[PDB]
Parts: sequence; structure tokens; C-alpha cells
Amino acid sequence: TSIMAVTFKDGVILGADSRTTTGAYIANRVTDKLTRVHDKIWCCRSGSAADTQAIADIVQYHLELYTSQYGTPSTETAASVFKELCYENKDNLTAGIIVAGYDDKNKGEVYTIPLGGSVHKLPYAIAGSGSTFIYGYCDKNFRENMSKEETVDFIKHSLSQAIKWDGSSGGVIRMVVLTAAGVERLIFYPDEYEQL
Amino acid sequence: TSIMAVTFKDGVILGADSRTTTGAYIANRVTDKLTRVHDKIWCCRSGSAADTQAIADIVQYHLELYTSQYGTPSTETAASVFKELCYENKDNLTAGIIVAGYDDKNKGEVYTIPLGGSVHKLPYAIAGSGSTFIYGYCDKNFRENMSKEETVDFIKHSLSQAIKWDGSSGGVIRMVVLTAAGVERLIFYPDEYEQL
Amino acid sequence: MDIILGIRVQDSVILASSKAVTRGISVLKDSDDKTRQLSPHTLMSFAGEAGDTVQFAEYIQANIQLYSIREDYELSPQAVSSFVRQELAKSIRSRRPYQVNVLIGGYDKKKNKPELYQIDYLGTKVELPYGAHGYSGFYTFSLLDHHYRPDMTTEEGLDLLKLCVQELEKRMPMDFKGVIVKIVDKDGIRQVDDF
Amino acid sequence: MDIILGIRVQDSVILASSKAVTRGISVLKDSDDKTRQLSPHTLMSFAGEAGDTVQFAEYIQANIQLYSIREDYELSPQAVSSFVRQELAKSIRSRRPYQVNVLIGGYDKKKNKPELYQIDYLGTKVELPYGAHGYSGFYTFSLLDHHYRPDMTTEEGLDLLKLCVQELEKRMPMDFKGVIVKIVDKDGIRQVDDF
Amino acid sequence: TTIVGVKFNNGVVIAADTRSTQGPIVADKNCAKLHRISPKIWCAGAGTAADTEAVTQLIGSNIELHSLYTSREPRVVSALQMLKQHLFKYQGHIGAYLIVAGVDPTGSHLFSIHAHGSTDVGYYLSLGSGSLAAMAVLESHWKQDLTKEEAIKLASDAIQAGIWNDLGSGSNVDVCVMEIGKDAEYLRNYLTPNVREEKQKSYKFPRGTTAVLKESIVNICDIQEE
Amino acid sequence: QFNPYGDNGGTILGIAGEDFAVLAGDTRNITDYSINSRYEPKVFDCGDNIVMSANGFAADGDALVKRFKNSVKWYHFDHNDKKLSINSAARNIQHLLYGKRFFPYYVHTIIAGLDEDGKGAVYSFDPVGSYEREQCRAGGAAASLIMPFLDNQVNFKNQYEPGTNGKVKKPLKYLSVEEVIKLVRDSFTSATERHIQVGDGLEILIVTKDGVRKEFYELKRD
Amino acid sequence: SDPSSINGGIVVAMTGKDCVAIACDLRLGSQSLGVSNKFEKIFHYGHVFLGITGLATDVTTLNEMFRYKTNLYKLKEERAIEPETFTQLVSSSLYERRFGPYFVGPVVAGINSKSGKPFIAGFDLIGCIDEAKDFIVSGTASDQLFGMCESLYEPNLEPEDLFETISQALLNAADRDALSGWGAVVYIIKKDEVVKRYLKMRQD
Amino acid sequence: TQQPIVTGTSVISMKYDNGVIIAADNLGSYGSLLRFNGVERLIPVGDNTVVGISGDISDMQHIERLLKDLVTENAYDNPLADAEEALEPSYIFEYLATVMYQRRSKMNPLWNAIIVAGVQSNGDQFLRYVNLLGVTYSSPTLATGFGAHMANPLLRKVVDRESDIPKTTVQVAEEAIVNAMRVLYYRDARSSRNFSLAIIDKNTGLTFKKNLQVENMKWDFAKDIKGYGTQKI
Amino acid sequence: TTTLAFRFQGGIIVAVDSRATAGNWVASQTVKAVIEINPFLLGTMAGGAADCQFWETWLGSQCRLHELREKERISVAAASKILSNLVYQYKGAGLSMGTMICGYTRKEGPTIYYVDSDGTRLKGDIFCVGSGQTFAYGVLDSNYKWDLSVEDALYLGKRSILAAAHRDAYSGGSVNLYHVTEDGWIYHGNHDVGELFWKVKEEEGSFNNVIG
Ligand SMILES: *[C@@H](O)[C@H](CC(C)C)NC(=O)[C@H](CC(C)C)NC(=O)[C@H](CC(C)C)NC(=O)OCc1ccccc1
Ligand SMILES: *[C@@H](O)[C@H](CC(C)C)NC(=O)[C@H](CC(C)C)NC(=O)[C@H](CC(C)C)NC(=O)OCc1ccccc1
Ligand SMILES: *[C@@H](O)[C@H](CC(C)C)NC(=O)[C@H](CC(C)C)NC(=O)[C@H](CC(C)C)NC(=O)OCc1ccccc1
Ligand SMILES: *[C@@H](O)[C@H](CC(C)C)NC(=O)[C@H](CC(C)C)NC(=O)[C@H](CC(C)C)NC(=O)OCc1ccccc1
Ligand SMILES: [Cl-]
Ligand SMILES: [Cl-]
Ligand SMILES: [Mg+2]
Ligand SMILES: [Mg+2]
Ligand SMILES: [Mg+2]
Ligand SMILES: [Mg+2]
Ligand SMILES: [Mg+2]
Repeated sequence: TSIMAVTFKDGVILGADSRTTTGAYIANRVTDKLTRVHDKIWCCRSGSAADTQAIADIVQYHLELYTSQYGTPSTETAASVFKELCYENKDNLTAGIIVAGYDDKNKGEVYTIPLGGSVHKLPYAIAGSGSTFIYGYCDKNFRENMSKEETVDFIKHSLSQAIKWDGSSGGVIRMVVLTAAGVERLIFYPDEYEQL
Repeated sequence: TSIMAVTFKDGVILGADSRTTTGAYIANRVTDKLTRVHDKIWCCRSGSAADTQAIADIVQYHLELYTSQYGTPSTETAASVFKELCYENKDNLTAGIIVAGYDDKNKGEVYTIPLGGSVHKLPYAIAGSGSTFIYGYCDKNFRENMSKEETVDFIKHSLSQAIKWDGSSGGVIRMVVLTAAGVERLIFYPDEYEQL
Repeated sequence: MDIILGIRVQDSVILASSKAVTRGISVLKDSDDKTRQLSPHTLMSFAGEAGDTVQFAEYIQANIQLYSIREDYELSPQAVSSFVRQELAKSIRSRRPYQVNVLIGGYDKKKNKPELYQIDYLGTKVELPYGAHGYSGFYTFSLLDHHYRPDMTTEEGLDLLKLCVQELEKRMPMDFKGVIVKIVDKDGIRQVDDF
Repeated sequence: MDIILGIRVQDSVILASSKAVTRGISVLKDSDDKTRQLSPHTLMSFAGEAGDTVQFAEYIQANIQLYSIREDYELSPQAVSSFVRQELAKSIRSRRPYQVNVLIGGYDKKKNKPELYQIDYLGTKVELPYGAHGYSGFYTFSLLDHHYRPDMTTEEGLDLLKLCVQELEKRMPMDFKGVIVKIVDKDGIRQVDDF
Repeated sequence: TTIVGVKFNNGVVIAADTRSTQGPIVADKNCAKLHRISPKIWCAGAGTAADTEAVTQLIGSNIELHSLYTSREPRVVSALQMLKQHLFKYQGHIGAYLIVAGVDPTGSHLFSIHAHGSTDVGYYLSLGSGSLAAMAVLESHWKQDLTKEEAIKLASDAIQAGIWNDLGSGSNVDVCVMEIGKDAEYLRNYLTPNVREEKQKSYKFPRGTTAVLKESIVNICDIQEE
Repeated sequence: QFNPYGDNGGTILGIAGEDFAVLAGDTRNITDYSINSRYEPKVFDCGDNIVMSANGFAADGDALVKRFKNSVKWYHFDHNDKKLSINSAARNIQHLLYGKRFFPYYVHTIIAGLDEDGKGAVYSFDPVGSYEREQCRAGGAAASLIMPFLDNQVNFKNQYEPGTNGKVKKPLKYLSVEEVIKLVRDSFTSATERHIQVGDGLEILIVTKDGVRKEFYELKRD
Repeated sequence: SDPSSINGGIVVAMTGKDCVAIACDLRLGSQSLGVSNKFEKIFHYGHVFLGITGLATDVTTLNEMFRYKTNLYKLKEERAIEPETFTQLVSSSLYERRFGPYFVGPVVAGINSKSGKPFIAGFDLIGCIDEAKDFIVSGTASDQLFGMCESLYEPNLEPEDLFETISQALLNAADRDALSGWGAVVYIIKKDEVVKRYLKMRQD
Repeated sequence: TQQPIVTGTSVISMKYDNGVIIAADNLGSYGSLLRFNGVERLIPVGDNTVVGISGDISDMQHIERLLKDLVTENAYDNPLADAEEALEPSYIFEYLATVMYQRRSKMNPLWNAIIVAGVQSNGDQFLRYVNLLGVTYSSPTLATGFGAHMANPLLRKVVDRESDIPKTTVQVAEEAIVNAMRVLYYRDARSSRNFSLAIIDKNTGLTFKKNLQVENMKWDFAKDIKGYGTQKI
Repeated sequence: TTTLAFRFQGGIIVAVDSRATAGNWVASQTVKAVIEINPFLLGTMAGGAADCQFWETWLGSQCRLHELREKERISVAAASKILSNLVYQYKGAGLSMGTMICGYTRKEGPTIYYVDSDGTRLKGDIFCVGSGQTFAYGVLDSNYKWDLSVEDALYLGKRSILAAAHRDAYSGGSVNLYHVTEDGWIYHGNHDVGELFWKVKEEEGSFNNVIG
């Protein structure tokens, strides 16, 4: 799995591959790892599919109930709910989640939640087995306050390499753009990103 | 450990970090992992320090005896001797070696020899625990027939990132240039390569 | 503990049980009675893990004695055996199971028939003409298969039992220090003091 | 096998050894002689793993008999015991060691003295007034500590040995089917046929 | 086992083989792996047979009660959600691997469920030991905008691939078609390509061949009057 | 850790007649739940009117058959082209198997032919060389399904003559080659139904004084 | 160690023309030791017959349990339970012990009193139903029984013919199993008469 | 006893009317890392045989050397080395099969699965399999690793039995092989898009095709797939 | 497997069962657990079928070589010791053998040696070996005497195996009888337990727990 979230001038973009594996068999080649916990708060999932689905379902429930009582939650609040589940159930969970969202006050924010259940707010984040191969590339090529088109190219190129080297990563590159304008879904097929 | 060898227009350059570890303790921070088996055939060592030293010592012996009988050996020949040792003693060895050399007929050549004892001739090669983090960077930035200055910058930038992310890698960046002109040793200190 | 035997003849049930108690390297006692009277016409012998055996037997004894007082009536051997089986069948799926095997010898005063039941620690019940637990049956069942009849007298049953004990004393490695023999018939329970 | 005892009195050495051979659940034999005559005035009893015991004893016997023929002379008990110890000390660091414990009872015709040596499978030799291997010593050494004298007669030694066997028959769990007793003195080796 | 699911123009089809095994032994040659959760929601199960049955009946029971409570026809996402939350709770110890399909007021749907509680969405899916043989066929012949007749063909061909090439699968092909605005048609033994040939010999015995010790009438009736 | 053994499935069957002998076996070869081949011969003509099959781990089976065929060749060289009798072949195979007692050939071996009196003969082996002449023997994966059927239909076990009620047994009348092949075909048809490793095809080798004949029959391919 | 093969035993059931047959061996043992040759494994609740193989304590326990449940069923429903319904009750009862199961292999047999239709069914130790038309097998010699039944069985056999087929299937399967045998019983079941026959077999 | 380090995945093959086809991708994996992207795993021997090898690459390179040495050795004192006494597929296979079983018997195996594809002197098609255990078998279609589970089912639809071989042309057979390679790229997590394919025909000889790519892939339907159940956006 | 052998007035009786198993699966009911090494020597087979078969037919080759070299029949003591010394060499390797070497010579008389894969070698009057040995011992010990007729001794051995065949699950099939005398051994037939059991039950009045 190769997943990443990147903040930019107008907001934040989430990116992911579409491969799900059982050992070396690809159980699903068109998986959607970019999942919605609120209108403009999404997450990237890595690790156990069952665990991350169960967690995301619970978080969506908590934020739906939060919204009914207290209005729209912050991205920090969403990350806290993820953390509370991941930290308190660390013995029984295998979930690596990246939380990303857009406020009008705080703009684009990214929080990463690794295995332990710790929280780390970052300008951008990478995770999944395929992330290991792009630590160098992403550190060298990331800039703050990029444009939408520049950020899409950054994610596309980064995940392209992650897919190239990681057997557990592959398929299409899905992306979700989060701005004041709304929510845009993007997709990029092998013929496009392999030749980069 | 982060080691790499890169062919370019005028020949080949070997590169390495200088860190040797016992768990988390750095037993040696100024190690020389670029070792000489012949005048213009060198190797990069990764894995067990004992195993790779023992192997390199044996290869140097074999090539010294080869030279006395049959004249200067090819880089392919040197790689074959490494392979024979690594393959036939695979059960008892932990050695990841990159062989690099310069002929006048064949020019710069690079052979990588991973754990199994297989041989792979490549335009450039990377190895060691720190190589995992620069597969993406190196694939995107490598070009054939680079200049000496471009190749030094490529290795410097690549190993800089490998050192940044890998705990087992660090110290100075050592490099060895192999051309028709001769053998040049280079060194780059933390203050220089960290700010890249 | 070690060896417990049972044989049902014409008009009685005979139970034989070893006297030895061995805790490791030493024989601590050579006169131990591995049996409890559940009711006037029902006797239960037992063998298994230390502590559990006596604890289980006395627990069963208490329950049957309670039933007898409450109803002013003696339960049939078949009824007692079923109660015992259920307790062991319950026990096997507990946190710490009773590691006890039993023989239940009784005389049914209603049907005027002796009855012998063999039950293991899992709660496996079988009615038999003759039975045993542990390694005892491996030696004794061949003799009983040959010599046994349904119409044997009590004296003939004791003679056939002597032949079983003699074989055990010859071929078994452990010294079980002889057996205490008890007879169950229409007149109740009595001990054969010379065997 | 199981129990082997030894006692050195005034003018002789007495060795007692069990008769039982138990292979698992069954007692296959009750008249087994766990000893070999090494020379006219030297006897060795043995106990350990099946097969190894007899194989080792007969191997030692053959070697001493070879020495006797070659030199036309009987080795002293001390010399025989040292030879045996070395073989076991060699054996313990082999591919598959001899798992055998022995007692060597001999009468030295030169010094006119009885001698008893106890050697275990590691090659640990000790000269003793009385000795045992396995669990036998745990019961018998307390009796021997009390009753033993250096000036005892052979008849007194046999009586003290009977007291040891009686204690073993009372407190040991395994039925070892009695013992074969053999006396070693100036006149040679003889077996006590009634014990 | 080989089970598949295939989406088409106006609905969804699922299919399954009919072999049940105990190690290398065939326990049942004509097993029914196509279960009904509700009238227009059917699922196919692989893995532990008792688990797939039990978990299907439980959720199907609760779905019926839910449908009565809400006065609405049941939805596939409801069955999906209830199944995954049940299976997740038991941490994979309930060995049920399901393909859930159906039509409802929202439209036609097709999902898979893994024993640990993960779900996946797709136009074509396969589960079981013969899933690789089936998926090879699906990946070779599947296209967008399939007709009902094309989807049934593709589904049964995918099951056949499992029947012939996978030892865990065999015997017959069951199918269930769930089209929008129609009753779901359950096609039990849609294909029967594995009929046993006539035996060479009859093994009917002469009467009296078996030795008997005792005969007796068994009283199955109740206690009688008079 | 490396496991030097495997299981290629399959099932074999040998029946001895009055003046003939058959050795049958399915043609399916497998690993785990996959089929390797639908037609991979398992029963072999080894020369001297002897047929052989080594069922179980195919690499060990092929090796053993290869070595026995070799043994027959050298028996002719060393002993003036003398015919290797079925009993002599059996003893030779024991030594081949026991020679690897501490790293066994993981196979169930069966051979068939005619004895020196011309009567039908079948010999059966375990993996480490114990052997025994038999009238009837099935080996391999579905041996447990087939043998009881053969006890009943070949040796007439548990069968008695009507009217006598258990007093008089069914007489042991001899079976023809046509009658035996029927039992073989029914055995493998039944085994194919209930055992997943059995199927695809059935190849029978019949041995008479005239030589070695072959017959092939299709089996279910699921 | 393996609970399903400590005591040993087998059960087999078959359908015929307007009839069903169910049969079992009589052995109970403690591994190698034979203990009893009178341990019947077939029980009946009204006109519904149940055979149970496996761990003997659980065989006894389940019989007592299903007697309990069918007796209450009859009092409340005012009618005897049918084979199809009883089959579901067994499945329910076994699955409630999913993670602490009874180590058994049950087999249901009987004729529906209303429709007259012959019915057999089998289960695993945790509830899975195997509703076969032809035959059901269970026990330590299940492989052997599968081989006998598959070859000997033909559909629509008359009661007296069906008796011969099932008896031979059991006997020859039991003789190839160490933990089965020591006697055998066969029930022939018609809509309103049931015959029970004890078979003579080898006692080793 | 060892463990495989750098590995190669599926090798697939089938017979057709006038010969045999064999194929394998150009990847050398290092666990989950797709390390080496230019590895040739089909190795021709003469003009009548191609050996396809999967599993450990270091052991493959060893086998490659044995075959190279075999050709050299066969030519020694052999005037008919390029004619009647040339190496046959059956000879090359039996040699390898001997080596594999010997190595397993010393508890030091060559961690590979091998398929020898070729055409004999008399024009007969040869196709046989051997692996680290020394296990051998032949079939109209043969495949290793994941190919066994996914390719064989597809190739067996073309040639289900022996009688289907004369009815199968080279165009139909190559089409089936190329399709199977696409399916493996979809579903094998250790496969690559790049592969090599070899045809050995009794008339046209050995045709070795390099640098082939999986094409005509279906991915467009992915855009419609959203969430894992209930999600709509 | 169940095997026995005992000394008496008329020589030696040897009796064995005929069952072979692989777990609970009955592999064979017709195996020869007795091997005739020579007209005067018999060997019983218990434990591993192959180990016993192979090394006892090998033993016969060694005994034949002995009488070729020494122009004299081999003693039972020497024959038994060849086998015991052989298996002792393989001790630890995993051989599984429990055998009785039975014979009669002039110097020894009737002799029985128990030989074991552990290396044990015992001389004795009565031995029972196998999984059903305890059942056979019961009948033997209660009915054994030195003064038995060849007819009565043969029956006792036959009956003792039957007792074990009945109770021991891994014993059964049929009974093979041998009688060893001054003039060599004499085979006394194969007796199917399926027929012998019912015969003995009826005639002897035993096995009253079973119904027939
Ligand atoms: C990549 O990280 C990807 C992201 C998911 C959110 C889709 N993860 C997987 O593909 C994942 C990798 C394994 C090593 C954890 N695979 C699975 O979770 C797999 C999916 C099912 C549908 C087969 N499930 C699985 O293997 O179940 C067992 C299990 C359960 C919990 C943790 C590990 C393994
Ligand atoms: C980085 O790969 C570096 C390259 C060497 C050629 C210098 N390797 C190490 O630092 C190496 C890493 C460990 C995990 C193998 N460390 C050692 O080899 C270490 C050096 C000594 C001086 C402490 N040796 C060591 O830990 O000895 C035990 C041992 C032996 C063989 C294989 C692993 C470990
Ligand atoms: C094919 O995948 C098929 C799907 C079912 C829904 C029919 N699976 C089986 O047939 C399955 C084989 C494997 C996957 C378990 N068989 C069983 O589960 C089997 C069915 C009955 C006929 C016995 N049950 C079984 O073997 O029970 C033993 C057992 C014990 C404990 C836990 C699980 C199973
Ligand atoms: C009774 O003791 C009998 C005596 C012989 C003369 C037949 N022995 C056995 O029945 C014995 C049971 C022991 C090992 C528990 N069975 C065998 O030795 C058996 C014989 C065959 C013919 C059934 N062989 C056996 O169990 O397999 C050996 C094996 C199995 C698997 C792999 C390697 C070797
Ligand atoms: Cl997912
Ligand atoms: Cl170093
Ligand atoms: Mg990839
Ligand atoms: Mg009991
Ligand atoms: Mg089949
Ligand atoms: Mg039996
Ligand atoms: Mg028996």
C-alpha cells in the first residue's frame, strides 16, 4: 500500500494506490483506500483492511453525532477520535491512518497516525509499505504552498515510484482534492503514470 | 549502511557512508566500506563486516594471483570470483557486495551481488539498509553518460537522503572515482551534505 | 490412585480396590480404603488424581445422603449412576475438571438384581458384568472373558477375583499392597476382612 | 534395571541385585541375574538403560578374561575398578554413551581384604564399606549408617542385608521381585540360593 | 469452493459450485451454497460451512425484523453492515467468506465479505479455493454493459473453471439472478456436467445373505388405550 | 525449513486372477488443490512380464521404478538372461526400499505378474520394504475407500448362502478377467466420486502368459 | 488425544422406496482397549431416529439433551416432531457451542408422517447440515463407509433389499477399522412399522 | 537447506499443432521489493529447446551455467553435434531432473521450478516440468507458481486434452499465452508488465521474442468504484 | 500384533495374530508374524513390519553361513545374539523390534530368547510381546504347566491369542500356530478369528459378555 496526503496553497490532497493483497495474490486491484469520515475530512488507510474499515466506520459515526450536537468538527478533532481508537486498542489493531481535512479557518491540515497510536501534525505525510521507497524523493521535492497542479504532479510522481518498487502497491492512483471549492475525485491509470 | 556505484562517461564512481553499528551503538563512525581488490577494481561492502572483509581479502588474493599469471583481470572476472564465494557459501554468509571497475576496452562497469549469490550487471546499483529509502530518488534522477561532477552530485544527494532516514547509515560520505586518469578518493563531511 | 476392579454375579456386586498410596518415591500408606458408601445398598470405588478423588467421592456421598433424607427413600443404582455421570460430564468442560474415574456397585431392591456401572472422568457410563479402570483391565478382562458366568455365586466371584489379583501381582510393575474387597447384596454392604 | 546393593564386611563382600525385568507395562521376567563374574575373586553387578547394561558388562568381562589368560594372573579389585572407571569416563564423552551404573565387589588375595567399589555412568569411582545405585540408597543408607561395623561376620552382613530388602519391599512403589544375593570371599564367588 | 458474482445492465447474478469436502473426502456432491438473506438479497458462502449458514440465517432473521419495523424492503448495505460488524467482533474465528448481492429501492449491488470483517465493492468478484481459476475467466471475458444472458454465461463459465481445475470444487453449477423490478430467480442445478456413468455391475444381494442373531419389532407408537 | 517430501496423490489397485493379474491406477497427478496433469502414467511395464507402480511422492516413485528397471537389466547381464521371477523381484525391491530405511522412499509400491506355476500374483510393499503376497490390494489416497469393497466382492467377506442364515459361507468361486476389470472400473468410479485426488483417467495393465496388454478408460475430470 | 477417535464407532443411514434405514456398530473403547460391546449409538424420539458417533460422554449427553427438548416440544406443540424440524434443532443446538463444541457426528433418519417422504441428514460437530438424497455416513470408518455406500447403493430399493445393502456397507467398513465393530444393529423404518435387527459379525 | 532470496515468478507454456510456446516475465524480486527489472528467465539451448525457470535466481544462474557447459561438452569429439547427435529437449530435461532429485536427496536443493519446452528430432512436441523436489510431470499445458492456479485454467480451455493439439494453431496458442500473462499482471503481486516469449516450431524453428509488454488492459471501470460499501462520494 | 511363545514338556508352542495397522486403519489381516528361519528355528515379529522382516530373513542368511562354516547347526543362543548385536549397532537410529527367537538343539533343549531393538536379550520360559501382550499373559499364566500335552498346549496358545484379538483393537485377523520339537517345527494351520471366536464361545462356554 502506498498512501500520502499533501497540504498546498488552496487546501489538501489525499492520494493512494488501489491494491489489496493476500500474500502475493491481489484480492482486489481496484480498491478505494481514500475514505470519507466527514464532508471535508477524509482519511488514507493502510494495514489491515478489516481494522481500518471498522475504525473509519466508528469515526464517521462519532463525527456525525458530533456535527448533530456541536456543528462541523475540526480536522484536529477527527484525528483525536482516530487516535483514541488506535491508542487504546493498540494491542489488537494493525492500522496506519493518515487524516486530512479542510477548514476555512485552518485551511488544509494533515495528521498521521502510525501503529502505536501517536499523532503527528505535518505539512505532508506518507505511509504504507510502499512509502519506504519514496522518503528520499518526497523530502527532496516537497515545497510548501504549491499549486493544485504542482501538488497533483508531486503525488502522481511519488506514488508512481512507490508502485514501481513495492509489490504490495499497484493498480490505479486515486486522489481526492479538498478545497473551499468542494470535493474533487481524480483517477490516473497505469498507461499514464508508468511512463513518467 | 548505504552504498552505491554509478557508471558515467569517463568511468565509474563508488560511494558509501562510514557507519558501523552493534545494535544501536555506533562501533565505528569513520569506517571505510570502499575496498580495493585490484588497482582499478573496487567494491562496496554491506552486511556482516567480518564476512565481507574475509571475502574481499580472498578476492584480492585471487586477483593478485590471476594478474601474476594472466595479466590484468576484467571487472566481470572479479565479479565472478565474488559470486563464487557468495553463492557456494550462501548458508554461512551475510554479505551484500557491489563490484565496480574500469577497463580501457569495457570502460566503467558495475555488478551487484545480493544475499543469494546472484550476479546482476547494471548501469548503476544501490545496496545496504539505507538503499530502500532512495530507490525512488535514484530511479528518477539517474541518467546515462553523466559527467564526473554530475555523478558526484548524484551520489552525494542520494547517500545524503539514505543517511537522513536510515539509523544504520551515517558519518562521512566516502567516494572513489575510477577513470583512465587514475584513482581519486573523495570525502564529504556532515556540514556539507546535510544542508543539501 | 491405581487399581480398582468390579464384578457382578448372580445375587451381588463385588468391588476390589488397592490399599497403597504412593506420593512420588515413597509409599506413604498401605491400608487406604478407596471407596465411599453412597447409600445402604450402593457403593462407589474411585481412582484418579490426588485430592480430587476423595473430594469428589465425599461430594457425591453428601448429595445422595441429602436425597435420602429429603425423600425418605433410597435411589436406584441406575439413578445414582446417572447423577454421578452428569456431574462428571459437567466437570469435563469446567475451569479445572475432576480427574476421577469411578465404579458404582449397587443392589436394586425393586428389581432384586445386582448392578455394576463403570464411569470415567469424561462422564462415559457403561453397565457391565465386570469392569475396571486404568491399566487393570488390560490384564484382568481376558481372565474374566474366559471364566465369568451370569449365574455365578458370591464365593465363585471371590475366587475369580483372587485369580485376577494374582495375575496383577505377577505382571504389574507397581506394588499396590493388596486390595480391600467389599460385597454389595440384598442385605447391604460388608467387607471381606481376609483376602 | 532397578535395585543393586553392596556391603563389605570383615572377610567378604556381599552383592544383592533385583530379579525383575520390566519393559513398560509388563514384567517380562522375575528371575534375572544382573551380574557377571569378571574373575574368580571379582564380581560386578549393574543397572541402567536396557541393552547397554548387558552389552557393557559382557564387554568388561571379556577384557578382564583376556588379561587373565595373557598374564596368567588375576588383577586386583582396585585394578579392575580403575579399568572399568576409565571405560565409563571415556564413554561419557562419546557419540552415544553407555548408560550403566555398576558395583564391583572383590576379594584381594594379596592383602587378604574384601573391597567394594561404586562407579556411576559418568565414571565416578568411590571405595565404600557399603554402597548402592539409583533410589536404593535413599532408603538403605540410613539403616547401614546405624547397624554397620567393619568387624561384622558374613552371617551378620546377610541379616543386615535382609533388613535393607525388607525396608525396600515396604516403602518402594515398584515390585522388584526380590533379590539374588552373591558372596565374594577368599574361596571365590557363591550364590545364596535361599533369600 | 468456487463462488462468483457478476453485475449486469439491470441487475446482478451470483453463482456457485455444489461440492462440500472434509479434507480430501467429498461429504456432499450436491451442496447448496446459495443462501437467501431476504427475497431479493442472496449470498454465496465459502469457508467453514456451519459458519456461513449460521451467520446468514442470523443476519437474514434480523433483516426480516428490520424490514417489518421500518415498513421498507431490505437493503444490501444493511445486510453488508450487519455481517461485517458481526464478523469483526469475532476476530476471524467465524470462518465465513461471503459474496453478497441483491436489488433494493436504491438499485443493484454486489459486495464481498472477508472473515475478519473487511468488505469490497466490485462489478465482478470471486471467492473460495477456486477463486483464482474463476477470476482468470472473469478477467479475460468481463466487459462493461453486459446483458442478463451474457452475465449468466460469464458467471457459470467462471464456476466451471473452478469445477474442472480446482480439487476443492466440483459437481454442478447453481445460479441466482436478481434483476431490478423483477422477482429473483433461483436456478438450482443450472448446469449438470458431472453425472456418474452407469456401473458395470449390480451389487444387489440375494435375500438372506447377511447373518442375523435377533429380530424384534420396535415400538415407535405412543402408549395405547384399553 | 526445507521439506524433502511431497504428496502427488493418485490411487492404485492390483488384483490376482487364476491365470492372470491386473495392476490399475488413475492418471491424475496433483499438488495440494491443483492438477499438474490429467494424464501422467503411473503403472509401468518393467520387463519379464512384471508390472509395477510406486504411489505417493512421485519423485521417489519414479526413482524407485527407474532403479528396479535397472535391476532387471543387470539381472539379465549377471545371470545369463535368466527370467526374473515375481518372487525374486519382490525380494529385490525390499532391499531397494530398506536401503533407504533412514531416509525412506515415501511410496506405496505394488507389483503384479505370474508366479512360476503360471498363477496370478500380486505383491504389496510399505515404504521401508516390508512385503507380502496378496490376492487383492489397493494403494494410495483412496485405498481406504476401495479395499473394503474388494474384501466384500472379491473374497466374499460377510456374505453367506441364503436359507442357511450365517451357517454356510458363500463359496470362493474364481473370477475371470472380464469380471475383474468390471470390479476395477467400479472401484475407481466410486473412488472418483468421493475422493478429490482421484479422477481424469484410468489405465489398466493386464498380465497373462501371452504378455502385457493395456486398457484405458475415462474418469470424471472435476 | 483427538476426542473424536478415543472411543471409536460408526453410523450409516440410507433411503429406499417408501422407507429409510439407519445402522451402527456396538463398540465402546478406551483407545486400544475394548470396554463394551453393548454401546448402542442410535436413539429415537417418536418416529425420528438419531445416530451419534464420536466422544461417548457427548453421545450420552446429547441423547439426554434431545430427549429433553423433544419431550417439551411434544407437550407444547401437541404432536411428535418431524425429521426436517428435528434436523434444524440439532443444528441450532450444536452451533450454540461453536467455540466449545460437542465432539460428535450426528445422523438423522426418519419418514415424514404427513407427506410420507423418506428423509436422512448428517452434520459436522458444530452444526453444518448435509441433507443427502442417497446416504449419510459418520464415525472413525467414514472413509470406508463412503467407499462401500458409493459402490453398493442404488436408488428405490425395497425394505428387505435395502437391509442387505446397508448391512454389508457397515460390516465391511467396520472390519477395516480397528476402533469399530464388536457387534452391529440395523433399523429398517417404514411409515408405520420399524424392525430392529442385530447382525452377527467378527468379534475382533 | 536454505531460503530463496532473489526470486522469479510464474513460467507458463502450452503445446500446439506444430510445436510449443513458453513465456515468463523479466522480474527478479527481493521479497516485496521489485528489485531487478531486466532479468531473462527463458534460456534457449540450441535451436530446438527453451528452458523456463522460476524461483531462486542465484540457483537459476547456476543452472544456466550447467546448460551452457552441457552444450560445450556435447560438442567434444562429436562431428554430428549440429545434426544427428545434437542435444534434444528430452536429454536436457532428464539431465536437469537428475540434478534436481540428487540435490533434494542431499537436503540442499536448487530452489526452482523448471519447464523444458522444445521439439524433438522426429517433430514431436516436448513439454515437461521439474522442481526442487525432483517431481516431474507432462501435460498439454504447464505452468509454475501463480500460473498453475490462473494460467492453466485459461490454456486448458484451448487444449483440454491430447486430441485438441492438432486442432490448435500457433496464432490461437500465442493469443492464449499473451492473455494469460495479462491476467497474471492483474493478479500476481510479484509480476511485471515486461516479459519474454519463445516459440519452437517444427517448421519455422525457434522464434525468441524479447521486450514484450502487457497491453489492452481494462482499468476504466475503477473510476466508478467508491468506498468499501456505503460511501457514495 | 500379539505374539507369544512358551516352553513345556513337548517342546515349544509359538502363536501369533495376523493384523497390521497404520493408525486406526487396518492395512492387512493376513500377515505372517512368524518367520521360519530354518527347519529348527522360528522368529516372531512385533513392532515395525519392515525392520522385523528384513533383519530376520537376514538372520537366516547368517545362520545358514554359520552351519556352512562350522558343519553344525547354530545354537539358539548364538542366533539370537547375532540379531541382538546387530540391532545394538543401530541403537538410537529408530529401529522398532520385539522378537522371540525360538528353537531346539541337543545341547540346549527347547530355548526361547526375547530380543529387542533397545538391545535387550533375555532367556526365558514364557514371553508375550505386542500391543495385546497383557491380554495373552492373563490366560497363559493361569493355565500354564510344564506337564501339558502337545494338543492342550497348542490350544492354550491359540486361546491366548484369541483373548488378545478380542480385546486389543490392534490385534486380530487370524491365528497361526507352530509347535517346535526335538525333530524341528510343525505348522498347525491358519485359524480365522471370525470363525474361531464363535466356535470357542459355544464349546468352551466362555465369552458370556458377548451375545451370539
Ligand atoms: C496495503 O497496506 C493494504 C491497505 C488496505 C487498507 C487495503 N493492505 C492490505 O492489502 C492488507 C495487507 C496485509 C499484510 C495486512 N491485506 C489485508 O488486510 C487482507 C485483505 C483481505 C480482503 C484478504 N486481509 C488479510 O490478509 O486478513 C488477515 C489479516 C488480518 C489482520 C491483519 C493482517 C492480516
Ligand atoms: C552496514 O550494512 C554495515 C556495513 C559493514 C560492512 C561495515 N554493517 C554493519 O554495521 C553490521 C550490521 C549488522 C546488523 C550485521 N555490523 C556488524 O557487522 C558488526 C560490526 C562489529 C565490529 C560490531 N558485527 C556484529 O554485529 O557481529 C555479529 C554479526 C555477525 C555476522 C552477521 C551479523 C551480526
Ligand atoms: C468450499 O470453500 C466450501 C464452502 C462451504 C460453504 C460448503 N467449504 C467447505 O466445504 C469446507 C472446507 C474448508 C474450507 C473448511 N468444509 C467444511 O467446513 C466442512 C463441511 C461439512 C460437510 C463437514 N466441515 C468440516 O470439515 O467440519 C470440521 C470443522 C471443525 C472445526 C472447524 C471447522 C470445521
Ligand atoms: C504388529 O506389531 C505388527 C507386526 C508386523 C509383523 C505386521 N506391526 C504393525 O502393525 C506396525 C504398527 C506399529 C508401527 C505401530 N505397522 C507397521 O509397521 C506398518 C505395516 C504396514 C504393512 C501397514 N507400516 C507402517 O506403519 O508404515 C511405515 C511408514 C509409514 C510412513 C512413512 C514411513 C514409514
Ligand atoms: Cl479496503
Ligand atoms: Cl568494515
Ligand atoms: Mg507494483
Ligand atoms: Mg469408561
Ligand atoms: Mg474426482
Ligand atoms: Mg475392527
Ligand atoms: Mg481386536
